[PDB]
Amino acid sequence: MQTIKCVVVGDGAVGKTCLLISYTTNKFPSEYVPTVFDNYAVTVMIGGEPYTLGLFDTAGQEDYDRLRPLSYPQTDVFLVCFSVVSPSSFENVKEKWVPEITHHCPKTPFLLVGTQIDLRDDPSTIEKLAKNKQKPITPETAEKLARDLKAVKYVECSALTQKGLKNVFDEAILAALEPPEPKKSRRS
Amino acid sequence: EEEESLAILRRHVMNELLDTERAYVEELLCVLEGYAAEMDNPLMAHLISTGLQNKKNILFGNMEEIYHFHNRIFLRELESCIDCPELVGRCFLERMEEFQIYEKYCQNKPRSESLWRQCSDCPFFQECQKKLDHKLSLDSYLLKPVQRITKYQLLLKEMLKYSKHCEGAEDLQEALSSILGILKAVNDSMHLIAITGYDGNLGDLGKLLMQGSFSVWTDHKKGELARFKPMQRHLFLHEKAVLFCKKREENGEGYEKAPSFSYKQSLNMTAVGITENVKGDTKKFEIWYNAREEVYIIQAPTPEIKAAWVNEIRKVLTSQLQACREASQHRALEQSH
Repeated sequence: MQTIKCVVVGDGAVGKTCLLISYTTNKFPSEYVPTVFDNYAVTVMIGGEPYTLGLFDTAGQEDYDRLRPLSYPQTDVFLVCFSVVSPSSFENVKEKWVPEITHHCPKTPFLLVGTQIDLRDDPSTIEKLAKNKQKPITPETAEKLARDLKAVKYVECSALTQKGLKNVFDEAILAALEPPEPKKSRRS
Repeated sequence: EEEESLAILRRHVMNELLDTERAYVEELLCVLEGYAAEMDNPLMAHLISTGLQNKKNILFGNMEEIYHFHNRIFLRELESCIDCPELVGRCFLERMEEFQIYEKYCQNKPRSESLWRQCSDCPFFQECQKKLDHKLSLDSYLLKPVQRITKYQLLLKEMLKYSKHCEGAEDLQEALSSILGILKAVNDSMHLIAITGYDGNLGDLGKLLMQGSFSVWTDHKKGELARFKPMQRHLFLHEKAVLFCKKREENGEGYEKAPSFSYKQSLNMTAVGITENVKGDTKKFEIWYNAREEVYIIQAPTPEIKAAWVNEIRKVLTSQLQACREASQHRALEQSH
């Protein structure tokens, strides 16, 4: 049975773990957000055939540049995450994450994933960012970065409301089924 | 009441710590018996050469030792904290040395990977997997230890968050720092073994205190240079010297993606000096040599990294002085005719 290894990378606190929990349990952790997400196997049906979507979290490894890459080998698709209400996590996408997974896995496609979109339109959040002259990242901005970094595409979601959550992973499946081609420039 | 909300949350963290600990232990055993053991099962000897069978220890590193520690010692002790989760920090402090075993495992992981790349197709594995009814490959299980050691600091930080006014908050904080300590040392050491071209024993340099990548400038006394455009170097701060290496960026066949370093030169600590502040950049500092006949302007990626380097260098310069002094007194205590 073919397996699609999907590894989720990105700064700590962008909700990598959170996003995985919500997709696999189809419900958001109300009173306690688990810290741990062990390697998980989701059976998915691709054109009548069964496949294993192997999900991998990287939470807690963000600071160790030598331990972190030990997860990269055999990856079929990367989800590069940044929170749409954290400009720094966004900055780290082009500055740290894409360069790294690109180096280790040249032929491996990756998606740009904006998270916590449910906060994007929240006074307190808008407000907090203002205190540092910052604003939430817009879909347009993110889409531009995705085109520039050669991400297969840009998708965004909310682990809390689950908006676009399912779609993030469908796109990851689609990206993983494409013939092993090197990062090609994107339209749109 | 507040005190009550925090006790609940503390229990949540304790439960997760315990559940994931069991799963971990159980998942290690499951693979040590489901794969590692099968490499000795004659009934399977027809699916595995002797060459592979002899490389079991390269594939699994010290997973068994690690399994032993958690199965016999740790899980037991964590469970002795159910009624008082705040005291779990003491479990960690009481066993800090044992966690050193993760250093060996992580250092050997890339080696195991390289091997796995070649034999992952071997029928032996597809067979063991089927018998185990695993949807994920052995490789994913071999990653577990790496993932587990890097979860403990998250769990501790989470427990400390809901334990500020508890008896044991200090121990929690100490456990958190010690674990962060080990993770740093492990990660630091992975860079050290990637150094190439060092004619000599690296262990003679003493403990590796820090390592990192920096933009370096030279400003040596008139009489490789980086006068205006910085050069890139990876520095290793050891007790007896600072090493300058260059990130080799050549893969070749098999493509060893983890960067390796080429040794360039050493600055003996006994002649090393330091300048804490450089005009125009809070993250720059200087490591000079021989009263400045050699001056390197280092730009750290952040002001915090710069501060950490400076403090570490200063501790080394301070110990060097104390040591040098205790030496002269044992020499001067020769005033006995």
